[PDB]
Amino acid sequence: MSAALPSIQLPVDYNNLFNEITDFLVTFKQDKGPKYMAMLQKVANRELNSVIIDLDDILQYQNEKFLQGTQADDLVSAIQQNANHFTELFCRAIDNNMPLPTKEIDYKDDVLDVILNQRRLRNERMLSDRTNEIRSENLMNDALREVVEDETELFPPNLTRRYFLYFKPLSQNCARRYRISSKPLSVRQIKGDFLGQLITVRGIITRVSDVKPAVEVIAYTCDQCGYEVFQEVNSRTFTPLSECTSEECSQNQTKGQLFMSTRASKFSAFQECKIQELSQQVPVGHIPRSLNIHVNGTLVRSLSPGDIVDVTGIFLPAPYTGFKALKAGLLTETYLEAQFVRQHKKKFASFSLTSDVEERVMELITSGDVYNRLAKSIAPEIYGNLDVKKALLLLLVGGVDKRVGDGMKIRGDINVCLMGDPGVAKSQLLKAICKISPRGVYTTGKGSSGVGLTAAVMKDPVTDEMILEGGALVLADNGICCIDEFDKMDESDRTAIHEVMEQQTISISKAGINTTLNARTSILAAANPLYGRYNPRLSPLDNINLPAALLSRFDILFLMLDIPSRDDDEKLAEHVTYVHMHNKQPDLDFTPVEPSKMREYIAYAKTKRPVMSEAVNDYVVQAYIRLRQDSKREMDSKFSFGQATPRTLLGIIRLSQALAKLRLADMVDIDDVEEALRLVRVSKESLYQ
Amino acid sequence: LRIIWGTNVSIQECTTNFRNFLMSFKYKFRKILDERDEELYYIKQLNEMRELGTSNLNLDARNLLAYKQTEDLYHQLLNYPQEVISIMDQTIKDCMVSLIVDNNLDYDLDEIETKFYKVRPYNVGSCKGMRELNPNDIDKLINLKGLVLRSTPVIPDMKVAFFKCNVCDHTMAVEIDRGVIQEPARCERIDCNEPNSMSLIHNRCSFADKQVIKLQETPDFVPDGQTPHSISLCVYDELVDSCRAGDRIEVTGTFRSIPIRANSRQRVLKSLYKTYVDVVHVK
Ligand SMILES: Nc1ncnc2c1ncn2[C@@H]1O[C@H](COP(=O)(O)OP(=O)(O)O)[C@@H](O)[C@H]1O
Ligand SMILES: [Zn+2]
Ligand SMILES: [Zn+2]
Repeated sequence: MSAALPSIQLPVDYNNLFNEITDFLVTFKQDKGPKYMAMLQKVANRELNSVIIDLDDILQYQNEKFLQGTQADDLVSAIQQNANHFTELFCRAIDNNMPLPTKEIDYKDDVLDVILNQRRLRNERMLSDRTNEIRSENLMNDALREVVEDETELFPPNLTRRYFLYFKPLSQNCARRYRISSKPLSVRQIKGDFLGQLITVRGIITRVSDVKPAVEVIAYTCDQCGYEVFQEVNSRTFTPLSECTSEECSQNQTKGQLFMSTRASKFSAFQECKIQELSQQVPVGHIPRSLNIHVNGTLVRSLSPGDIVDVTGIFLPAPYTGFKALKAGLLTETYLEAQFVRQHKKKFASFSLTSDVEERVMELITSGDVYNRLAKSIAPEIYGNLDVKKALLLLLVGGVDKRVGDGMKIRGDINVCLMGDPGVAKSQLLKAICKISPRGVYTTGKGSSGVGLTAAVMKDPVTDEMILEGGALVLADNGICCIDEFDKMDESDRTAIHEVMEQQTISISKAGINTTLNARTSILAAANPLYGRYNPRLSPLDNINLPAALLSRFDILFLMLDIPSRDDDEKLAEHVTYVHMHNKQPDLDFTPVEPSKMREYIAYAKTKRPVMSEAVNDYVVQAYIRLRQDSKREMDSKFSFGQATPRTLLGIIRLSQALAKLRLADMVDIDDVEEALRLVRVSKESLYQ
Repeated sequence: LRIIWGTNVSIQECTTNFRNFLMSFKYKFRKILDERDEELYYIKQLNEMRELGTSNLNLDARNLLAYKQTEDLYHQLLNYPQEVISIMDQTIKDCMVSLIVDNNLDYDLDEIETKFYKVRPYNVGSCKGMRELNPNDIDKLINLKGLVLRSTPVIPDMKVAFFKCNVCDHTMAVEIDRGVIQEPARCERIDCNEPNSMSLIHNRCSFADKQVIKLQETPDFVPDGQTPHSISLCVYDELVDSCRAGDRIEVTGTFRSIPIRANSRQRVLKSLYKTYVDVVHVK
C-alpha cells in the first residue's frame, strides 16, 4: 500500500548539493592553498582533530558562481534548516577526498590513530585478496571492482572517521554585505516550531555537568566468527546485542557468543548545560525560564558557569513527555546540540597575539597617559573622584602571585572597601566593574548569603553523583566579587569573607562537605557608617563599625564621603544633567575607551611579572618605618586610625607591581612606589575636608 | 613480524627489548635526564627480592624514558598497559630464571616454576585529575594525587565458579572469562544427559578480594571554575587495606569506563558511561 508512506517532493535536491560541496571544499581560494585541503592535510598530518565550517565562505563562493552566471542552488537557506542531514553527509565528501598521511605513523601519537589505521589497512587487504581470488576463478575494473565491494563487508567510513565536524553561522555583517540566518534569540522567543533549524541563543550558562564519555557505537567481539559486530547507539539507552548477528553464524547451527570491547567502542565527549534567559530580555512580570543544551566532542569545555555566551547550534526534539498520564500524545522534549561558541566577556587565559589585537593595544598606548586615560575611562558616567577609579584598574591587574618554591603562597591580589555616605554612588561603580570584569559577580547583604557564599551540595540532575555547587566566591574565581550593603551582612558571612581576603581558600567541615576550596577572588566592598553619614565627633574606629582585624585585610579603604560646597557641586550638576539630556559623555578633548579593548589591554598586562630594584627596595623600607613610627607613636589620638602593618607594606609592593604592569614594564621603579603611597594616604585626606 | 590487533606491540620484540634494558641499566637518567658510583641498578633489586618472597616489582617508569633503547616502550605501557604488563609478567619470570641457570643454586626452582611475578608502574607524568581525562584517555595509565574520604567493605568477586549436579555424582568447575560464567546446560553429557538440571553452589567457588575507595582529588593546578571531585576507584587483592581515610596519596592505575544498569528489573544500560580508576600502584 504505497498510499501508506505517501510520496511527496520538495524543491531540495541533495543528490546535487553534494556535487556542490565536492567543489567548495577544493574550489575556494578567497582565503597551503585551497585552504580546506591544506586543513585536511593537517588532519593527514594528524595535528588537529576538529573541522570548523563557516557560512562566510559559502556565500562568497556562490558569488563567484552567480556573477559568472553559474547556478548557486543555495546551500545556506537549506543548511539553516535540517542541519543533522548535512552534518552527516557534508562529512562524507571529506572522507572521499582528503590528502594522504605524511608524518608516518609513530609511537608518540594518540592511541586512537593506530586503531583506525589498522582497520583502514585491513579494509584494503580484503579487497586485494577477494579480487585476486575472483580473477583466479576461471574468469574490467568497473565491472570487477563493484563485485568485490558488494561481496565484501567492511568497516564503515563513519567508524573510520578521524575527526569531529562542526558549523558556525555567518554574522550579520555578511548578511547585510551582499544583503536572517542568526538572530540571537531569547529562550522565550524560540516559539517551538524552529525545531530542526540552526539557531543562535544567548543567556547565562547557570549550570553544567562534568564531561564524561557517552557511547555512539558499541563494538562487539565474536571469537567463533572473528567478525566484529558494531551496534549504533542513538537514544539514551541500549540493550546488549548478545545474540551474535554475524554473517558467518547466521547460516550456521551454533550462534556463538560475543563480548563488548570498551576501546573499539566509538565514544564522544558529552557535556550539557542550562542557559537561563538573559534577564533584561524577559518581559514585564515574567520569569527567566531555562533551556537544555547538549554538547559533543572537541567543543566540550568551552562552556563554564556564570558566563554569558552566544551559542550557535541545531535545535532538536528528544523523546520525553512527562509520566504517561500527564500526556496528550507524541509530545517531545527539546534540546540544542551545540556547534560553535563565542562569549561576550572573554577568558583571560587565551590572549595570544595576532594581526588584529596588537594594533588594538598599540593604538591605545600611543596617545600616552594610559593609566589616567583608563581610570577616567572606567565608569565615566559618574563624576570625578579619579583616585578611586584609578585604584579599580589596579584591582583588575592585581599585581603578582608569589610562590616561595618552598611550600608558601602569598596573595597576588587586591582587596578594597568603598566606605562612605549616601549620594556618592557606590553600586554603580560596583556594577560597572562587574561588567568590565570577566567572571565578575555582584552580591548583597542578606538572605541566601550563607550558602550563597559557600559550597552547597547537590544531587546532579543528569547523572548519579553529588556535586558541590559554588556560591559567589566560587562562582567567581580569578576575578572580582562585589559586595554591597556590606555591614548588613552577619558573622556567618564575615567569617567566610575574612578568610578569603587573607588567603585564596575556604574550608568547610559540616555534613557531607569536608573539602578545602580554592577562592582566588578579589573582594571589592561598599559599606556605610553606623549613621549612614559620618559623624565628625567620632573617631574612625568608632565611626566605622567593622573590626580592625578584618579592616587590615583591606589593602585600601576609601573614606569616600561628601561635604556640600558652592563650586564643586555645580560641575557635578552639569555632568548629570548633560548625561541625562542624552546618553553621551562630556565634550572633553578625550574619548572614554571602549571596554572590550581595555579588557584586551588588561589581559596583556596580566602577563607581566615585574621585579623590584634595590633602589626602591631600600626606599620602601624607610618609608614604611616612618609610616609605622608615625602611625604608632603619634597617631593614636583623635582622627587617628589603625596601625601600620607588614600587610600594608605588601600592599604597597602589590600596588607598585600593578603600576609597573600597567606600564608594561619588566621592572619596578622608584617612580612607582611614590605613587602607590599617595593612593594609600589620599584615601583618608578626604576626612579633613 | 607479529602484531596485536588494534595495537603497535610485538611480543618478542618487546620481550628482548625489556631484557636488554633489564640486564643493562645504571642510573643513566642522572647522566642524561637533566642537569643532575652505582652499577647493575635493577639486578641488585631482583636478587634482593627472591630471598624475601616479596613478589612485587615496583618500577620507576622514568628509568625507561631516559634510557637509550626503551623510549620505544614508555609510550606503549602508558597506552596499552593491560597488554604490556601482561608481557612483563612473563619476561620477568624468564629473567628470574636466567639468574638461576647462571648460578649454582639451591632449589629456588621448585616454586618459581609455578609462582607469579607482577609489575607496579607508578612514576608517571602529571595530569589535571578527572577533568583532563577526555575519552581518548580511556584505558591508559594515569596517576592521581589526593586523599581518601571513605572505603567500602571487601567485596567477593568470582574467579572460579563451581557447578553441582542434582544427579549422577559429577560436579563441574569453569574459570571466568572476561566477566561471564558460561554455565553448561548439558549435564556433561558423556556421564549422562539431563537437559537443564544442574546447580551452582556459592560456597564451593573461589573468590578474589575486591575493595572500593572514594578519593578526594586535588590537582597541582585546577582551572578557575572548578570544585572538588569525589572520584570512586577500585583496588584488588594485595592492595586491600593498603590505604584508608585521611591518607594523602599518589595513586596510579588505569582509567576506565563502565555502564550502569538503569534498574534492578531489566538489562537496559545507561549510555552515559560511568568512570573510575583500576588501581595498579599506590605510593
Ligand atoms: N557623582 C555622581 N555622578 C553621577 N551620578 C551620580 C553621582 N552620585 C550619585 N549619582 C546617581 O545616584 C545613584 C547612586 O546611588 P548610590 O549612592 O550608589 O546608592 P548607595 O547609597 O547604596 O550608594 C546613581 O543612580 C547615580 O546615577
Ligand atoms: Zn560471530
Ligand atoms: Zn546429572
